[PDB]
Amino acid sequence: VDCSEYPKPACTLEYRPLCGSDNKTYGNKCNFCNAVVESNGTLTLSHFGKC
Ligand SMILES: [Cl-]
Repeated sequence: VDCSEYPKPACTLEYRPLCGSDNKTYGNKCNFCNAVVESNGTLTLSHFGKC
């Protein structure tokens, strides 16, 4: 997924789960993309929805 607009200093509370390649269910795209940046691009998206 496109994380170009990230990192962002805050994420909203909109709960739209997505499952990272680490088997964490991130709360929304903002939280996931911030983690992708934090990971130096090693985290990817497994699927939308809960792991
Ligand atoms: Cl459910």
